Amino acid sequence: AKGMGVKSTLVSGSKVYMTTFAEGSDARLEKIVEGDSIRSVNEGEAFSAEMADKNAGYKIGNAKFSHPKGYAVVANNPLYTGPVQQDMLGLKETLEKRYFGESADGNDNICIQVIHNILDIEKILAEYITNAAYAVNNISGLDKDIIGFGKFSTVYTYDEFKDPEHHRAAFNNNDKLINAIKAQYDEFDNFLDNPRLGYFGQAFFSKEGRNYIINYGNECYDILALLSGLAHWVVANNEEESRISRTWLYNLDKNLDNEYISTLNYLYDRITNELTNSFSKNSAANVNYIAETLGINPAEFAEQYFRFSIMKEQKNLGFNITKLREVMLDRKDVYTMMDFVIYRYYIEEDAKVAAANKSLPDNEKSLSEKDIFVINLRGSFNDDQKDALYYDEANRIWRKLENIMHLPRILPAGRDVSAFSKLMYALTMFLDGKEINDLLTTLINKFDNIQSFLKVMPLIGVNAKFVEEYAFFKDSAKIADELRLIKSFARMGEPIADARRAMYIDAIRILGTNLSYDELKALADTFSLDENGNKLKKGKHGMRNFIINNVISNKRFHYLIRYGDPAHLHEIAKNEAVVKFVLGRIADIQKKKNQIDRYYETCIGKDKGKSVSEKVDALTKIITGMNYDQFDKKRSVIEDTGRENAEREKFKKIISLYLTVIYHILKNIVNINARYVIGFHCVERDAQLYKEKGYDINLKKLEEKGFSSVTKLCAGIDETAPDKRKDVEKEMAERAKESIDSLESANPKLYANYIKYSDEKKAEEFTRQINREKAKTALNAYLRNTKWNVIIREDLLRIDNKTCTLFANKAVALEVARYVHAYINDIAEVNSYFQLYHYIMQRIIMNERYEKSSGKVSEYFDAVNDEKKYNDRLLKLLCVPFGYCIPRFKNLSIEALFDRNEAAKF
RNA sequence: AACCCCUACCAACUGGUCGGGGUUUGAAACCAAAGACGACUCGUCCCACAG
Ligand SMILES: [Mg+2]
Repeated sequence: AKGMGVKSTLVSGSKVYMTTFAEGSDARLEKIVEGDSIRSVNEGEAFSAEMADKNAGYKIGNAKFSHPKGYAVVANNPLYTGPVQQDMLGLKETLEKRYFGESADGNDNICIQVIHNILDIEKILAEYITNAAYAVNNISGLDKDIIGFGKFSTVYTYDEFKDPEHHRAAFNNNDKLINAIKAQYDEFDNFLDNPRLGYFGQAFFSKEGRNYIINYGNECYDILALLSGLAHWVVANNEEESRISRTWLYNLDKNLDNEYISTLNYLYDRITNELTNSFSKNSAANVNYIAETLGINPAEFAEQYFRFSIMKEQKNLGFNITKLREVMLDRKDVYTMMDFVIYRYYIEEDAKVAAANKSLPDNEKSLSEKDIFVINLRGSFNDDQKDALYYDEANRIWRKLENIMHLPRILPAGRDVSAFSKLMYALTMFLDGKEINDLLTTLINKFDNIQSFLKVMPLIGVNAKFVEEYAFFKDSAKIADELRLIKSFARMGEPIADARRAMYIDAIRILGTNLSYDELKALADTFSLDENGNKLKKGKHGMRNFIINNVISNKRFHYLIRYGDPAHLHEIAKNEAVVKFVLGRIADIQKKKNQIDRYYETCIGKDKGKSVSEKVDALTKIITGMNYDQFDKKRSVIEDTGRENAEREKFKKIISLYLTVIYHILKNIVNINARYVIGFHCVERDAQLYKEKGYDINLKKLEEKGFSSVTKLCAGIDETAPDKRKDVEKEMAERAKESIDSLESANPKLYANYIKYSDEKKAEEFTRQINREKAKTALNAYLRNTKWNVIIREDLLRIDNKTCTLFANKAVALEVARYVHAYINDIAEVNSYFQLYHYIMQRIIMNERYEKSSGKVSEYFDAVNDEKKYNDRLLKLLCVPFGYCIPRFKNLSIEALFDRNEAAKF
């Protein structure tokens, strides 16, 4: 009933406190239910709350914009089942004891929602931190993992790390530890001398004058130690605590050092000073037109900037926030001016008719017309009609008629910004634009939900408070505001302008080349050195500028270089099967000139009559035939007076399409691998939770025994022992006989007709009763269902713990994204990125565990070898560690339920 | 869309039917914010320019 305005809570003490739409400085608690009560805390009759059917439902109704639109009746009642609504994992008590400690004696269900939001934060952070760690390990080029567990962390400063001999007291006088620190310092010294640091120029380089100069080693060591500490914190589930605890990200203010704090403050101050200089200088690009279109004085309309474009916030006299705005779909009609003029229209209803004159009467304006439009748009029922409200709103804002043609310190410094937000910004310094947007949006939404729940808790009678270890979440509103601010400018410049010979060789490699390394070095030197060894004069750098503007300065190429190898990606792009699938997938978006037609016109020519399939085939032929020798022989493209301009633009478009295809492939692979990364993170988290719960599970041997330990624990009684098999069978047979004898007391009395005792429904239901008795011993609401319990017990008897451990270890290291180049050309047919990723993973596991495996797993390996496609049974056997959660097990093992965006195809 | 919980009718109940609910299940409640998703034209990669 979200469309009618129902965001009600369920359990709070012994009453049902039905909440409503928050974030409006009003309507925090609408209805309160105790027994058969219908009393309302607030006034106004937002929605009806009469008890439907008087047994297990509350009939909700509304007056306008929230009609059921047909035969429908809304009903819900939490207290009908008796006790509080237990979580399906059966760990809400442990979660409340961990995060809240002495909660409201378990008689609440908003604390568990806050804890689930925290867990979602942890999942998304672990995913993106693993991605950033893999990117740093790939760009570093070293075989040794410099970010994973075992390397340096935020415990030692740069002075102690550089000179471990004079700081022997800090390392507990351990000679092995001192030797390890010396080895790590040697690796760090080799890391600074790596010319590939320009890829992470936002974190390891500083902009000053005209070139980029590497900052001091202090900041670089601080950033690397912060990344390593994040990597240690996201893996703090197998080990309880050795040096970095689980609350490290929350106690950073007490765990980090002044050096790391100063590094984060320096980064934040640098980016904020750049933003301030930009807002002071480049304002004339828009204020010159705004002064004529909805503008009186240059100091008046400029106040909206630095808060609208650089902050994406409102912070007006009302209570609406970034999540309570209207996208407006760019008015569905240049773009920069029209977006600001329309934003300036409905913003006056929050300052001109605000509480300065509206607080005296009930409402001066039409009850906050912005919030009223939000409520009218809140009718999520039949969302295919929400776009009609934008059309009606566009016909209402026509009174503007202004779209004819179309200084002080605003942002905080590094001191009044949380270390959490500064570390999130430093982490986004290692991610792409899409990844940054997704991560920051998820974090903003989760923190906003957390702060809303924390504001609702005291009014519904919940006095739960966070422990000292998790008291960081008390500032969730400030955290969300800082994250919104950071997201507003976290995508301003990925690469640097100081590209080197290494980057030139990488650009030549990704464009296709078979020359030796010495020949590549010579060709890269020819970009800046003449035929006599001197640097080229000004104006003779045409080829180098072209390569820069086409390859190195491309965000897609940056994403490709962070997660992949240029030669490997070039070998990937030579396969016509996958390229035709990617190009064919772009042609399917035309249902929403065409993109394929534009690509064919800009890359191949203005030929007509060619069908879509022929255009895709031609684009595949010109993309698979990509080679740098095409641009080398035509190096005369440096002339840009107008003759070779057509060929230059054609080459630009071809390179753009090539990089776009490879970027799509790699991004899909990474997004699919991140799902199983999050899955194994959840497996480890729930393992630790069930260990803290009081059950029998070995967190030390969950690696050797396979990650299916949680699945075996939640399945119930373990029957994986030959001596215990007969005992368990006899006990379950006795239980089934007792249940059959005791069933004859109710509507299942009809069992007296389905009995023949030879092989009929009698013995059939006897076996099914044995199965459900085995199922009732489960420890969670998922595996308590007899169907899923039987499926899990069948999957457990044929499990391969070594194969599961290998799959878990390879899912975190992105070995699929590493070895895709070696197994992409061994596929019979590519149907989707899901099947591609899983075939590559199974091929890697086979290459590692073919001669060592046996039993049914060898049959699945042989089937994969013969059929040249992924095996669904082998996949669902690898998802057994996910067996404790049935939705996750079904989403990560079934292709039709994996992707939510591709659900329309299935 | 998978899963879970519901009043009415059947149904070992590991089946279903009209409908509702789930931020307390899965990337995963409303509005927004991302993503699938590549573009179009006007402050982001236009070269009047930049090693
Ligand atoms: Mg959730």
